[PDB]
Amino acid sequence: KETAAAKFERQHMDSSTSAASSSNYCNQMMKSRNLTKDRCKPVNTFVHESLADVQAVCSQKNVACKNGQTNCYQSYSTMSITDCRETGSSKYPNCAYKTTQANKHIIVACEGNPYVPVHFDASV
Repeated sequence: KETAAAKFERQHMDSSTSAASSSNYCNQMMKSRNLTKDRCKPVNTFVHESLADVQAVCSQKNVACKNGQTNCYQSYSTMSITDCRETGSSKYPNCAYKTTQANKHIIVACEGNPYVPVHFDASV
């Protein structure tokens, strides 16, 4: 089955664009990454950076995750991100999202050897 690291990449990485290019970014990406296939995922963030720059966060500033786990890390630098969250009209299978551009630090949980992101915790 898909590894947690691979699921993080599929759900949260978009190295192919530097920012969201239109209000339809989230609608299209949530669909394309299969985040709407079984239900409308309510919120999701995409990170417009290289994979290595995001994986490097696992050696940056340790901080406890929202859920209390101690394997979370905050990036030293801000990153280009897109916040996706459902619009009021979103209704499966016609999932619909508001796209919001931002430049924020990210917080990720890390596991494994290599020690890499497995969960996107927050933009801050």
